[PDB]
Amino acid sequence: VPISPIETVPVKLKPGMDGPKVKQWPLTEEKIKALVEICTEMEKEGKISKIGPENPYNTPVFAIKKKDSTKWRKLVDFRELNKRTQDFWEVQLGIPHPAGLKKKKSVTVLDVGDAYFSVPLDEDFRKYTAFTIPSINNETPGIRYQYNVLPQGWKGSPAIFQSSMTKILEPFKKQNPDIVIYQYMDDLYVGSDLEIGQHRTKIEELRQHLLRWGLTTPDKKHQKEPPFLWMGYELHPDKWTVQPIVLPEKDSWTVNDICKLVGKLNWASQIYPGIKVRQLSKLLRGTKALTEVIPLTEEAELELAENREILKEPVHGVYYDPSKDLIAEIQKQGQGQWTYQIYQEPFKNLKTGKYARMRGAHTNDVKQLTEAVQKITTESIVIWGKTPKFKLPIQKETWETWWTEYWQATWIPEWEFVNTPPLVKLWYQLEKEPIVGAETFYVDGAANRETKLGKAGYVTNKGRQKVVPLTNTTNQKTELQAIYLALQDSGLEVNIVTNSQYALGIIQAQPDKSESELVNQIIEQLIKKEKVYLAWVPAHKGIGGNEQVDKLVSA
Amino acid sequence: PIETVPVKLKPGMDGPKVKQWPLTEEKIKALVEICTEMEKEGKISKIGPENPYNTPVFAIKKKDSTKWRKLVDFRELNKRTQDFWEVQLGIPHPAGLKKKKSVTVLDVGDAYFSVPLDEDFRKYTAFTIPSINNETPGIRYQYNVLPQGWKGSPAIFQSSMTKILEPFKKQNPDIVIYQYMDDLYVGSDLEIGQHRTKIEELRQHLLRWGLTTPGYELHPDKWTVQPIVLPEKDSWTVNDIQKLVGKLNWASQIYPGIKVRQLSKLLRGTKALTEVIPLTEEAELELAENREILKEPVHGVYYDPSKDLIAEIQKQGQGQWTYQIYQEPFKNLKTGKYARMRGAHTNDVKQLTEAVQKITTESIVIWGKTPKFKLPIQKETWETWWTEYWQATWIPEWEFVNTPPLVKLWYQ
RNA sequence: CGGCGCCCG
RNA sequence: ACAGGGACUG
DNA sequence: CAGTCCCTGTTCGGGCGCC
Ligand SMILES: Cc1ccnc2c1NC(=O)c1cccnc1N2C1CC1
Ligand SMILES: [Mn+2]
Repeated sequence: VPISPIETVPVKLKPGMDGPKVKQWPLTEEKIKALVEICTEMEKEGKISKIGPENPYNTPVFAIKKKDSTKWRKLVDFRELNKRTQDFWEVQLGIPHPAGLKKKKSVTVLDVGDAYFSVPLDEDFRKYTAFTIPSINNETPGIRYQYNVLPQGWKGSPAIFQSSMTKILEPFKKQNPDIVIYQYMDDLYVGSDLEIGQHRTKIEELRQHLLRWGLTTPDKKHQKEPPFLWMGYELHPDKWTVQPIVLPEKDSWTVNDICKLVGKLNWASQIYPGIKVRQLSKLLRGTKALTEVIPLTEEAELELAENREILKEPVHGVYYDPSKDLIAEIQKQGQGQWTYQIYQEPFKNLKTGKYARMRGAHTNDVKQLTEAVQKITTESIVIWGKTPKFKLPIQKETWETWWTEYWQATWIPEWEFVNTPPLVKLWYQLEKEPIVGAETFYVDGAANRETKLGKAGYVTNKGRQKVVPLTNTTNQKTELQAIYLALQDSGLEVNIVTNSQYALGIIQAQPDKSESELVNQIIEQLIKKEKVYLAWVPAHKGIGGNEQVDKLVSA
Repeated sequence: PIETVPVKLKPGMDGPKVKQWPLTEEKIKALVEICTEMEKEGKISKIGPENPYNTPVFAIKKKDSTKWRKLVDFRELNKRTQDFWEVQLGIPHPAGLKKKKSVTVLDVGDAYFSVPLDEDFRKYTAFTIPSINNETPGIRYQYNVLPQGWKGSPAIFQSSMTKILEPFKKQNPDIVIYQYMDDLYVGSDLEIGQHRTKIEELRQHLLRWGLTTPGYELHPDKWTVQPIVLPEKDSWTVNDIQKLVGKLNWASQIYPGIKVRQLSKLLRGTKALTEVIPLTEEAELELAENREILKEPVHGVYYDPSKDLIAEIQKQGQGQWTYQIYQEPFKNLKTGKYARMRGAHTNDVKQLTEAVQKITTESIVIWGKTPKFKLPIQKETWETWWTEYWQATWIPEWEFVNTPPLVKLWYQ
């Protein structure tokens, strides 16, 4: 007889599959003689057993190394068993962000020892565990055994651990409503607004409750260690910060340097306000090798500079005070880049961040703002579970005009205007109705698919005509091109009539920036003009002076 | 201790592994208090990591209600139980339900908590109550009883339902009663006073047979269809003739007897848009004959039960929305318009959420089926707030669309 | 070896 | 990598 | 009809930021 610590969680196998039988795979020759002994230890503790006949099971060994150890950590490879083992609902959905934590007066960390080997494996599944690994080099053929607990590198070790531990904690917690716990791996962090000593009262009383379940809590445990260092974070009960960031000063610039660079800037951007990656990010476009050589442009360096000066002075985040409102304010940073700060009390920030993503082939500041506002709302719901007060560089009339004209359903939640320049504006509007006393340019364009060759032009009510030959082009590009001409050759006020569904779709969505130089130019001409009217008439319907410019360019 | 109707994921497909989306703290409180109380009632119970299945859940308050109703998005499960409900047991859809002067919708879903569920199936109803900021892990449950909003729940309860109702149908034969998922549709030509009385009465029926029921009226006899109509003009600019002609070209995709010939000829030279061109008589008559073909129905558009319905919504501006229901292009089963819905003039997503609900509703009263939406919205916008404005116990299917406005010409 | 988050086909 | 829409091929 | 492309916008295989 062995003994029985804590409730076991049933595990099946993907129906119609069975335990593995495998040949060994290389692992370093020196440390493994040690486990021959360590194995006998486990025999006595209940973490191992053996039987001769019943196991058609064998597993190899493949491992991962960790820095900062005063002792070596053993491993075994169940990968064949793994692939053959039922799936679980993973318990780690990702991790809480510091800015979502409430400030807690007292916060301690107990690190659970022998955590994975402290959890009973499912009785009947125990069978599938049998394994073998080289003695020192090797001499005689060998022997084998079975596992009584959660094995290293097994899938359920993490799932079942997390759940069992949680299951254990539930009754302490129900008995202690005003404590606050969080579990990451084998470490537990506990915190309260109670007084420092009675807090330590419950800290021992809990090391008690864990012991009552066979869970070890050493005294290497620290009330005196905080800040706790966790995943790039430094956490004190009063204030949090990113762990110190080292920005490369290298004279030599390879694309992998710029990569690590960018990732680092964004990670800084969660806390240090106003980080810009745009120009550094332009270098990265369409490169074959991660080891290639790239020079830095002047803009990207003036930016890298401003950023280095951002990192110069230190910074810290506050924590969330659920009693008080959440405020998120976005300032337009230009080049389709955006920044935001979320604070409650002014100038004490919970966090910052960037939204730079240029979304779409042609876009504008209203669309893009709407996007930043959505990103932030989503993030806010993840962390604080609520939506912020918006402080937005946009007049309530700017915005109203946009969302109310636009064909898509679009919305920003409750928000208030902040008059911080540059302010977001609509750079042109298309008229909703034809313009009296403007020339009417009937415009068309066509190209030939085979030759990729073509022409763009127009006819007007005034007799004015034009046709321009174009090389290496498409039907679409010519229809944009003809509308363009009609913009160029027209007065301040002009009516433009086009037959292209494509072109009309772009312009009518009022882009202020585009990937396409021709659209940028169209946009530019558009801003200059006092009034524009875009009209659509079906092709080859024998329309208007539309049949005429269609003839003119199809020739 | 009563039987349990075994249930099966139609052959080949696994249980829903679909992920739980992040919730507001508000809604997480309401869900926690509802599941702990419902666990206490043994409707649901806690589960472990051995059940690797999930259905997403959130919560809503029904229209005009300050009490929180839990809502599970069982769409994925319903897709994976489907052959079971559709192929095994069919439910005839009353064609008269739509003709009734009033139709009330009562939420009977609570009754579903009576019947047990096949112990072998329960592992597929697994749903996570999320935690804010991932401070705790999820509280995972699974449904012990017949889970609200799964298509099997209204299916399996069919016998019992037809039973409890048989007294009323027998006493009131002229009253039409239809059932779609967690909702029950009841309608009659009675004057509203006595209708509401017959409704309170039916409420009693299900009340004494052991059910609780936390206005709902619809007026299907009043539902109007929006036909396409060409403008009435005193005097015509060129531009008018052009937009007219373009529209005519579309309608001619729908009604084939349309001709643009004489209006096109009206456009003959290269003319200023705003110049005023008089209507020739031959054209005046082609146009009036067109205004005619547009008062007709469309030959050969009829509902085919086997086909999925598809519903398209266009945003027309200024609180207006147009919609069209069809199973196949250009053969439209219904066209319509909504205005001054909640959110009008301030929040588009709200209005749209409303439109999707009203449309699904007419769709259920008429064909007994929820439509597939094409939503004139960005995917992400929609996911964020659609979860915020939802008052219905069901969830239609949707996909996201971009059609800068030339079909916006479904209304002047 | 993975999870989580961005950038390129 | 996948889909929707346009337009041209007899 | 299918069968061609031209243009545009969300899922998966490369690599950096955090374990
Ligand atoms: C790393 C971590 C993750 C999640 N929560 C906590 C912690 N540890 C803390 O440093 C912490 C700090 C301040 C307040 N709560 C904290 N806690 C909460 C549990 C009391
Ligand atoms: Mn053309």
